[PDB]
Amino acid sequence: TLKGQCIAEFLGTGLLIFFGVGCVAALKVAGASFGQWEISVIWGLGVAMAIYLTAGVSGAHLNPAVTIALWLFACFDKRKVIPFIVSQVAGAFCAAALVYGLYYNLFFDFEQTHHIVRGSVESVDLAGTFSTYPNPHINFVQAFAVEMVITAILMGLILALTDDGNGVPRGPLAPLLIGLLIAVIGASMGPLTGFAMNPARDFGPKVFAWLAGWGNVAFTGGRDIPYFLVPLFGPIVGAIVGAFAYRKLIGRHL
Amino acid sequence: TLKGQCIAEFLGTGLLIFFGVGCVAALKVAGASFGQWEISVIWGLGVAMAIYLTAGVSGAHLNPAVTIALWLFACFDKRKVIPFIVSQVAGAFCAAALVYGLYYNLFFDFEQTHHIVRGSVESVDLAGTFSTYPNPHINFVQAFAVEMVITAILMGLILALTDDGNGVPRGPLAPLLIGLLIAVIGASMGPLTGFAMNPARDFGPKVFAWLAGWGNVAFTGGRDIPYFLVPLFGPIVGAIVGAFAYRKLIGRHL
Amino acid sequence: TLKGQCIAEFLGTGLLIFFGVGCVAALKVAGASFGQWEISVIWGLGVAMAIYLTAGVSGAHLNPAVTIALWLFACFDKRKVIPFIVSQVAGAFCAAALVYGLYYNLFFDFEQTHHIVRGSVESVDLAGTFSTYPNPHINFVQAFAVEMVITAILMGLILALTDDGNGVPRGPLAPLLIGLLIAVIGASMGPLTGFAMNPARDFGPKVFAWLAGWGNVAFTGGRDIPYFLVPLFGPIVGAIVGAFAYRKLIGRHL
Amino acid sequence: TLKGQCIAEFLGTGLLIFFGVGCVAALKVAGASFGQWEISVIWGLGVAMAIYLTAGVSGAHLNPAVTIALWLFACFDKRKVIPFIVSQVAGAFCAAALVYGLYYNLFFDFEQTHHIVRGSVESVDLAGTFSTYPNPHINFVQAFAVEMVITAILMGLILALTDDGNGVPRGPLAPLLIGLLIAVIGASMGPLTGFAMNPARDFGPKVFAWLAGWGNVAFTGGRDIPYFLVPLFGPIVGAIVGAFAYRKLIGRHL
Ligand SMILES: CCCCCCCCO[C@@H]1O[C@H](CO)[C@@H](O)[C@H](O)[C@H]1O
Ligand SMILES: CCCCCCCCO[C@@H]1O[C@H](CO)[C@@H](O)[C@H](O)[C@H]1O
Ligand SMILES: CCCCCCCCO[C@@H]1O[C@H](CO)[C@@H](O)[C@H](O)[C@H]1O
Ligand SMILES: CCCCCCCCO[C@@H]1O[C@H](CO)[C@@H](O)[C@H](O)[C@H]1O
Ligand SMILES: CCCCCCCCO[C@@H]1O[C@H](CO)[C@@H](O)[C@H](O)[C@H]1O
Ligand SMILES: CCCCCCCCO[C@@H]1O[C@H](CO)[C@@H](O)[C@H](O)[C@H]1O
Ligand SMILES: CCCCCCCCO[C@@H]1O[C@H](CO)[C@@H](O)[C@H](O)[C@H]1O
Ligand SMILES: CCCCCCCCO[C@@H]1O[C@H](CO)[C@@H](O)[C@H](O)[C@H]1O
Repeated sequence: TLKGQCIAEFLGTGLLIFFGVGCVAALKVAGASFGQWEISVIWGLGVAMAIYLTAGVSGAHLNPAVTIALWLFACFDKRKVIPFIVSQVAGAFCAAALVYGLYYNLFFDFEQTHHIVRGSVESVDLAGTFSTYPNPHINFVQAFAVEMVITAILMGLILALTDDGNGVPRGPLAPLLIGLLIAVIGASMGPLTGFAMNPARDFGPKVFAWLAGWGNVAFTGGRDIPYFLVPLFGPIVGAIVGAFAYRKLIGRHL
Repeated sequence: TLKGQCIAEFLGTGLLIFFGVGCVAALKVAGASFGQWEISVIWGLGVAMAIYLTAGVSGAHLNPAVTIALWLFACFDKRKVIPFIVSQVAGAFCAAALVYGLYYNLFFDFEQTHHIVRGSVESVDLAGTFSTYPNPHINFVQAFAVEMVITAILMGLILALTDDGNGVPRGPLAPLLIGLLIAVIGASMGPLTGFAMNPARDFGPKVFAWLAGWGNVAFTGGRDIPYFLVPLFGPIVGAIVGAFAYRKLIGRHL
Repeated sequence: TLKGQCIAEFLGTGLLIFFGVGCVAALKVAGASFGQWEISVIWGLGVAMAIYLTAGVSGAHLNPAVTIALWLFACFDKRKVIPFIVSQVAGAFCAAALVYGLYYNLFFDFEQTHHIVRGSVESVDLAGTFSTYPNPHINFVQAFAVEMVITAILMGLILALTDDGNGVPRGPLAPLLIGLLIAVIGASMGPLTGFAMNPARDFGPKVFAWLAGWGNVAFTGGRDIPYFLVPLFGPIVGAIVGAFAYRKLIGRHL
Repeated sequence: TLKGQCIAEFLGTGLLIFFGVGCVAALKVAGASFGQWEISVIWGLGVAMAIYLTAGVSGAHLNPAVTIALWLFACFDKRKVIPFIVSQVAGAFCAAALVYGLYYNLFFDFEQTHHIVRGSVESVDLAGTFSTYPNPHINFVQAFAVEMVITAILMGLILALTDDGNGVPRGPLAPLLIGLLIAVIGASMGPLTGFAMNPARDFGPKVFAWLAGWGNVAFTGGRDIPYFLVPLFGPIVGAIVGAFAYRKLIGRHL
């Protein structure tokens, strides 16, 4: 039942953002030690749990990019596409609000101590707690390339790990492996654009940060071209490229 | 046989606290490098082993919050509720004493070096070695919200990961996954209240620290409202909310 | 079909180098915190994913040393040996180029800041981002011994973990375990020669670095005897020693 | 065949020490970043691989304490006890020599730089690279208690994780879990005595260090009572206590 699937997607995406934004809030305003890998493995495993929670019901897309790609290449009911995407974005939204709710004090005490004006260009660093931003040394197009490539790999391997005709089936191991995959993508490519590769994972929380006092920079990142467009469309394009790539170069030869 | 189940719960909870309090003693008085994630993964995996050890006998609750919730929502024998809870709290108690026994010297040598008066408000930091305390920037109610929310998630996902009607069954993977789940909750929400979410895990060891020279602050944490009430009731309320939430929003649609 | 297997090997090796060279680029020019173990576990797990992706098609050698050894001891079609090796080296090549493409800016901005002349003896450190080099305290022969021994162990355990007549079969766990194995070899022996143990993993990326401005030092490492010979032949010799060792000391007694 | 089992034990124990002593050599003389947990997880997983390699043949004791305990409580052929123990100690010996062989230069260059006289009381720190020593704040008896307790837990859980009548059988997961168990014991109790809990793991390598220039301190640790007695007998006593404890408190109720 579509209502029960939307609920699952809502919770799954929210669970996913709870752990992800959470560990990043601990790093930013709680002063917890975290390396590029640890942050990546936490996000990865968080997504793994999200999957174990909802796969049996919704099928666990938990990513607009994944939903659009499954529709175009895995015969996913198009009537289910928008309902899913609205659930995904809504859960990420609420989850971000929940993480902020619990860390509320640390955000303010940190900004006061370090004289950070929320909403200013310098507050993008803490805004990073919720959504992704581009590394200082790269521009809009370079950043678009990154999200595109990595999401392609994400989609491609998600299919590979779930393709029962490819090598020994993984069974209950599938979700976990999808987690570690996300982990390594986040550790190898993360420093460039924050390995968003999920429109819902980035837009929802960005909208939240926008309401919470970060204003326009939550969307622009303090740049000329509004950055939110990259985590929005880059993942979608790449998820399609990846899904196509698998069916052509690997599936076709199974 | 109830006596054999209580023994299992006693050992399981103790095993769990052995690893948990242990890695935190190494961090505090042994000077070992540990980040927020490592401390979390150790606790998580420690609980995973505890489960593998006792699941076959007691069913591995190892948490008063989990026992009360299983009683109210999983048809758990109420006659078994109190015997279990007393075993859980007793094992955590003894385990804490055991960890202190082995680290005895490091505690004293550390307090002498850093001129720390055990029992004083400043000794709460080392008391943290055994039980949980609230982050400096939050109060009693904020802290209650945290334990409540997270334990709800703990219970909810524990059911999800063990619900054989939800997606592919995890089989022998269940305990491990429950461990990583605990890991990510500890890494995303830990800095706020020490991710207690287990009345026995906190009260028992607090009682121990109280006897060992930490006195009243072991319970108060050096605050106006006695802090031990949060890890005591917050987890119980949340475990019920979580258990309810799963049966309603997910189980109902399986 | 050999064409589909070469494609799989190309992608597998490239996937493997994407994650590996990637996390090392983040460490070198992105300033991400990574310890010897984290770098090792990322490489390890990256190789694990590579396997899950191609095992069903090519058989997932993803290593010239492994291919030559399977030919000589596992009855691998010799007609398939060279096609495989050219695919492996080509994927590692392209993958390295891809990682450089995405990190392009960080490389230049880093070299400008730290006044590093690409191609100079001092730039070998960043060249390390792609291929392996010998620790300052050891020479050509010592370095050859290291790659030789470790690859022997790599091959030996790869066979052990996939030998269904050895203990309980691992099933879908095999790849993952091969990953952790690679992880521990990288953490225990890594600081000596960068745990290359894969001719394709080192030569391809070295050739890339050579074209990208590192010139001759990409091959020499800034030493008297051209270093590329060690990751080239050392792994091959060892993979044979390891494969032999297993069949003799372990397989023979199963 | 007993000869093939001794060979397996020899290699298994050696594999185990290769990874363990190796990561500790990287930490000491290679300057690699490693926290208490990482060192522990590497040892743990190293032992996990050792098991996967030999379980099918020898049964993978790889520990004199485990062999004596299996004999007394798991009906292990006593004729096989000494042959096993001599193999275990011999492999650990050779493995240590192998790790020193590969890290040879780093040991000398480090000692010269930091003006460390091998064999002196101050060189025990580097000797620690091979075997275990007691934390500065504890004595012989305190140290004996630690090894005793922890090995008991090691044995107890090894039985629990392999006891097919206890909860769902772990199957191919058993070795890995035994690894993480070792990991958490090393992270929670490691700083006290180096979590030896394996006579062969400590005596063999100590004998090696003794020959390599560390002399008498390799055995004494620079203390009044020769320290090697603790990792020698403490583990054996505890392994028996643990094995007994499981059969009584858990097995009896299955
Ligand atoms: C779940 C519904 C959440 C709705 C958005 C709540 C955002 C609360 O966030 C608040 O936003 C204010 C407006 O910028 C700021 O002034 C406050 O500092 C900030 O705490
Ligand atoms: C499902 C997601 C659909 C996103 C549609 C585009 C939303 C763009 O959002 C807009 O961005 C502007 C530029 O910074 C801001 O000025 C506006 O306040 C904001 O509403
Ligand atoms: C398993 C039974 C354990 C009973 C509690 C033992 C506590 C030992 O702890 C001791 O407590 C004393 C009283 O405050 C302090 O003076 C000592 O410093 C402390 O070591
Ligand atoms: C199963 C757990 C039941 C706990 C019941 C409440 C125990 C409260 O404990 C009490 O807290 C007081 C306040 O700091 C102290 O003054 C007392 O010494 C202490 O006994
Ligand atoms: C996939 C095909 C890739 C072909 C090699 C591209 C290498 C681009 O690398 C470029 O090499 C130049 C020559 O040294 C240097 O001057 C530039 O700094 C460097 O960016
Ligand atoms: C499949 C891999 C085959 C490798 C064959 C040897 C390639 C050696 O490569 C050569 O190394 C020389 C020494 O630095 C350089 O001067 C040359 O430019 C380079 O082409
Ligand atoms: C596998 C057989 C190994 C036998 C032991 C080899 C030990 C080599 O070790 C050597 O020992 C010498 C004697 O103390 C020292 O002088 C050297 O510094 C040391 O390198
Ligand atoms: C299977 C292991 C049996 C160990 C038997 C005891 C070996 C003790 O070893 C001895 O220790 C002495 C004290 O430091 C040294 O003086 C001797 O050189 C050394 O041989």
